[PDB]
Amino acid sequence: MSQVEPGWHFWLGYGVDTAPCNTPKEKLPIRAYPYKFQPNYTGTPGAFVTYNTLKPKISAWEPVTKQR
Amino acid sequence: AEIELTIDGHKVSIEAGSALIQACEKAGVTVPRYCYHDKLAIAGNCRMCLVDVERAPKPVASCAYPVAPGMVVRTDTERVKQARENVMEMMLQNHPLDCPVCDQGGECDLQDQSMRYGRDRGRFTEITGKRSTEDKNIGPLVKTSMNRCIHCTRCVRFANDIAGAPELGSSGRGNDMQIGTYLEKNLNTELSGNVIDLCPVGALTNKPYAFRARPWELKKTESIDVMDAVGSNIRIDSKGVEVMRVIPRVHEDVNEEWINDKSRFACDGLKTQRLTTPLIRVGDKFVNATWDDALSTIAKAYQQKAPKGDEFKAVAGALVEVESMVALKDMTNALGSENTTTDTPNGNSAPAHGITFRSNYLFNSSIAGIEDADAILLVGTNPRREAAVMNARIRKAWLRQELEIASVGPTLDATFDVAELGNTHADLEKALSGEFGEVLKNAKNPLIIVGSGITDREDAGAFFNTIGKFVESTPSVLNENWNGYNVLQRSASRAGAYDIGFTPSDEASKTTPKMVWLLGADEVAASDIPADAFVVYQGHNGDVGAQFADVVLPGAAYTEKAGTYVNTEGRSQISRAATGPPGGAREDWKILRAVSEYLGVALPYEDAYEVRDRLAEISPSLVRYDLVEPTVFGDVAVQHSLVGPNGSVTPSSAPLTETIENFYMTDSISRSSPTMAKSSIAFNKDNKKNQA
Amino acid sequence: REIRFHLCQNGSSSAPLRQFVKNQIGAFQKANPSTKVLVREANGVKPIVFARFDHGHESKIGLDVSSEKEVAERVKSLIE
Amino acid sequence: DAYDKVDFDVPVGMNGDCYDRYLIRMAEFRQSLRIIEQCCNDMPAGAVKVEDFKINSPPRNLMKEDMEALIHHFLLYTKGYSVPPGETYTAIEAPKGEMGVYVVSDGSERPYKCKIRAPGFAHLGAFDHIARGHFLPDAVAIIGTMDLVFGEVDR
Amino acid sequence: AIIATAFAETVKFSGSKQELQKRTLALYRQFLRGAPTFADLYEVQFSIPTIRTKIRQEFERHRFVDDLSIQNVLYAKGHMEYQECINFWKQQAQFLKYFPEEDDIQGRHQPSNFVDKFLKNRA
Amino acid sequence: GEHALRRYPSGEERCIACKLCEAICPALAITIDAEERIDGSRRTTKYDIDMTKCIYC
Amino acid sequence: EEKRRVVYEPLELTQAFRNFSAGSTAWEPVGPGRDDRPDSFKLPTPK
Amino acid sequence: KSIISYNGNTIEIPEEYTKQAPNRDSTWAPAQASKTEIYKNNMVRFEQKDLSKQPMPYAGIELIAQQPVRFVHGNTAVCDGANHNGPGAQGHPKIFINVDAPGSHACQYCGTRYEKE
Ligand code: SF4
Ligand code: SF4
Ligand code: SF4
Ligand code: FES
Ligand SMILES: [Zn+2]
Repeated sequence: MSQVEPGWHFWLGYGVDTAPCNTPKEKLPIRAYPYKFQPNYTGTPGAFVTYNTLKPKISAWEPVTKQR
Repeated sequence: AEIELTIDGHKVSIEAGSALIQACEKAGVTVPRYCYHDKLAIAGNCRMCLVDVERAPKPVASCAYPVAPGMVVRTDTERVKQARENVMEMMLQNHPLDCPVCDQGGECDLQDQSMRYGRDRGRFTEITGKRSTEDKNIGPLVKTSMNRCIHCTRCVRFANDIAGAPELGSSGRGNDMQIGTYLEKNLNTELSGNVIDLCPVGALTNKPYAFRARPWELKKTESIDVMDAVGSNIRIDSKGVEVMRVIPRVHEDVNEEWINDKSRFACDGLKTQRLTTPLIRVGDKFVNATWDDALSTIAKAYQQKAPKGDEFKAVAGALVEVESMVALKDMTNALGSENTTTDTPNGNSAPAHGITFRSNYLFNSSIAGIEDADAILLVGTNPRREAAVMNARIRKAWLRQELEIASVGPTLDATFDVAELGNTHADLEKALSGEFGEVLKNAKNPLIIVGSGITDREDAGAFFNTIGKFVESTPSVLNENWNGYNVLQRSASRAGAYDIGFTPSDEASKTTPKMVWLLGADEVAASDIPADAFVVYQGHNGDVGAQFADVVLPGAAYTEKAGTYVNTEGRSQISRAATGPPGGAREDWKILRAVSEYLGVALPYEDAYEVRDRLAEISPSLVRYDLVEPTVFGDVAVQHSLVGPNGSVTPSSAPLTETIENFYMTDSISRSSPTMAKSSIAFNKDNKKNQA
Repeated sequence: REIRFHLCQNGSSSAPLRQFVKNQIGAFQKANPSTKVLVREANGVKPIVFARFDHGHESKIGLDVSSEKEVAERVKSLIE
Repeated sequence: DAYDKVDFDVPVGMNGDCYDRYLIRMAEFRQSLRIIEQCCNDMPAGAVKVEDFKINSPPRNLMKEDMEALIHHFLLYTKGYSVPPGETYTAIEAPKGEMGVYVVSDGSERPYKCKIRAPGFAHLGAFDHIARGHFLPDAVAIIGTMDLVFGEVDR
Repeated sequence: AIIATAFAETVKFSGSKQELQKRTLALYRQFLRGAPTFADLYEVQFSIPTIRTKIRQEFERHRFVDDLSIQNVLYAKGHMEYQECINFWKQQAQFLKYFPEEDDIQGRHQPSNFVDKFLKNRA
Repeated sequence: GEHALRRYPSGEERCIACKLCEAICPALAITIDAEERIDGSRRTTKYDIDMTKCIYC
Repeated sequence: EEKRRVVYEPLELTQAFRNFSAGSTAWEPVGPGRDDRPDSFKLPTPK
Repeated sequence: KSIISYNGNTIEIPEEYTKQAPNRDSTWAPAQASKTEIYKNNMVRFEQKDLSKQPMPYAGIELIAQQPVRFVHGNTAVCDGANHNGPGAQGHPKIFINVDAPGSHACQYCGTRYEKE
């Protein structure tokens, strides 16, 4: 499972009468970018890894000496 | 002279001639409002304090209805309960749908107010819609979305009357009314950011703290402001690691619920350039090192240099703890050298007046006494810059009563009316005997006010010797119940340091040291330091003081520690710690304890309470917190201030130049914070910051 | 080396010390220009002298004492 | 909840045995189906939430259009709704038994305290008054007809 | 639930300090008698007199309480922990709460002076 | 079931940090920091669900 | 692992707990409210 | 590419993944934490793992900048972002925009910039 396309995955679990090959294009969500379809890669080295999106809270001070 | 009346059965007595809304506050019956404020002029623009009054045809506003005897005040008339829903509904038909992007999410006074008394629905569903308002650029400090404004007038009355920048104003009728200069010019008064605590909606809000947190996430902590001579009673909003913002908690005497601008936006430097680990100089290069290795290098180079006396310079700074300087003085004089000097130029001696007789370095009238002030004169200072809260008190007094101000020295732009006299101590001495020897003798409760910048001048003592004669000569300025000699500091700590006895000797002023101790103290120069000197810095961020150093020590700033501070008034105040010291920083006096331990010095304490008892030993007025005592020694104190620098100081004709270079660039944090860099660039003679 | 003492600004049990610092400072500062005095007060204390020596070691005495010269006896004792 | 307005027989057993406690459960299917027959025929029309926007959310149709609905939609999801002080014990007939709840309102928006009376709590508490003398396979038939789901009893 | 468990007693509050003292003395005798049962039951690593020298010092912790009724709640808690340990009701993981210090010698750099507190800013 | 963040037509992140999702997640699975970005509009810096404790309310 | 059993160590969280009742109005915004006391059992006024 | 792993050792990821986005290489927040900081933080749990099958979620600041700036005949604009196909209430709520100042004005939810003409 989860090797199927989303707009089908709805219909496989019987969300819609009309499979996405027969839907009108008005119900197509218009997108301004291409699509990639990563199914799932659990255990595979393509597994998702996490990290905090933001930097540390307090930046340090860079050492800048001053010859007196 | 007082009036008793009835609010909702509750009989209550209040002083005559007052406002009804204060009687409702005194009775305990909570009445909502939008445009009443205590410290402001009264305008009935908000229409919220509607209330039922016997002998009244219509419900009237409680903010401007004056108190009359035999009054029956009802708040729960069904007409009034109708009226509050009505007015709320009328207000909420041009305020835009910005509740998830507006800054005051939980703090929208309007919003909590509209939950009790608001309608279920709102029948705005018109087609062509609400009004809308221009972006209205003002400055780099105050975020501005005037669409959310309701013209509650609370901004403009304040910046008019008390802040004294009359550039704000109401322009246009009806929905074409706006607030602000329609030049699109830069606002600046030296308490500029105080309007964003004041506009009850998020029309005016905080520009650097724009969207970073949100007032239910916050941990609040009541504490004390520093980098300000008044030490205002503030509240720290912190998420838990960083420091989000500061908001002035209310206090009657010291700030009357206002705060300095630089005090407001200072949290940026509190999180961006901090010392997080000890760095040891290699020779033109610092590397960070083990926290043992730094202090062991200190002990090792002490054994190398061996300052046996008058060669251990100990200097503290502007925002430094009283409790830390106790550890400092204990360490230096168990070490065997009282080379114990301030950061100020001409700080290498005693500050040309008595460390004795606290009156010599404090503010001897009350700050509350400035309401009772008559006619005063500044010397060598800009009290608009230094302690702008004081300037707020000055302008409030000058508007309220009839006063007379003189200004000797630098030509400043006050909010109020100054009267200049000269730019020479000879011009000063001419002015004392010119006309105000009569006026200050005439005046009932005057005072005389002195900035700390004259301590920079080596001719300070004769500068004292004139004024110290005059207080001695006039018994009106020097009576029992107040004392007219009043001095300020540039810091929140040099007053506390002068309580410590943080002064060098005449003998200690002579020898060039070998081992310089930096504790804060940013404004040293290469001239103030010897060549081969051991110059271990102890601070919180990276400034000039950390640039000259051999070893730096990350100490906590004013937020992270349980600080103790003394203002120029003399209030000993606790700074409750809002968070822990970040990275590898520690508290300052705890560092000095271990620095003692790697020498032969044994400090007799290890806790906070034992420090509190040692601090009680130095002065018991500093453990007895935040309670201002007067001085019973007026005349003896002024005379002993006279006798010391008597005659030996020969005053030159040096003009009384400005104490500081810029307001928004000082004290190692306004230089640390990028928001004060961009504040500094926008604020000198610019066409948007000009007047004409 | 230093010295300090503390009164209470209420007129009770520090009044001979109060008049001692009213008068004797102009003589004591000239008698000891090397060391340094300082005065503070805290709305009620016991009147007390703390002096620090040429080590950082300090000494103390509590001044429940009769007159100005009776203060000065304890002060002169406390210096040595 | 219009159990008044819906006709509904109730079964009552005879002995104190587990067989009545079985047969009543068999009967309540037959009863609660008759509930659904008298409900699906007579479902009315009207507002499904409460009428006002001051204890639950406004619908998402009109909160993007009305200024008033936003502040309710925000305060109910930051603060929540404010409750008058007091205390109640409301108990209703769970299919396990009488399930009660005893809430003590601060007057704030958090409940100052809230006890549950889980129904199987006293059922478990009444075990060894009933289970004396019986056999160990008989000590299983006694278990699941006092319905110890154990999500209830401790909490 | 007419009847109790094996060692459980009806709780009852002694009116005098002496009667409380009598009950506590009998209670320590009960712990001290049941102590070799515990090392069998909870399968512990160590020896019986270590159990006994803990049971002594735990009452040494509360020898110096003044009040009657605070010693009454203290006695009731002690009787309940006796009730737990005399049966299988605690398990050996929960039984070994009482010896944190015995099972592991602490580790390097237990902070004693100011400095060892300070170098790890009091742990 | 599992979560996702929608986007606008012509692709914009659609999440402002109103923090309501932080405010009423009764297991506190939501954690957000958010900053004013370059253009001045509010966007989320870090948006984080702890899906160990996302309770599917 | 080394004791081959579970141990009871004092508390350490990954995430510190965050209540949000710090945002709270002091006065309870519910009003006084009417009564339902019976006319028998409240006090008769004098006269 | 090669960034210092706190020890002088360099770690080497391709330039396809020293990116904030497939649409943008540069950061857009003050605390954005560029990927050059992130691999510098924990490459420890990134070794033996694929570089391709992480999100790279097509950041929005590039996509909003190439939408055409609309024009409004009158004074006050309205923004919803709602579709006219979807039978419901979608998009951001009905806020209004004053467009008077020289230059466009982004609707603070949808980011669409409007201009008075
Ligand atoms: S001030 Fe802002 S947060 Fe408060 S009700 Fe208005 S739009 Fe909402
Ligand atoms: S600028 Fe702000 S505080 Fe002043 S009247 Fe307008 S909304 Fe109110
Ligand atoms: S951050 Fe706020 S607007 Fe964004 S998804 Fe969460 S609750 Fe909704
Ligand atoms: S303050 Fe009373 S009406 Fe505005
Ligand atoms: Zn929009």
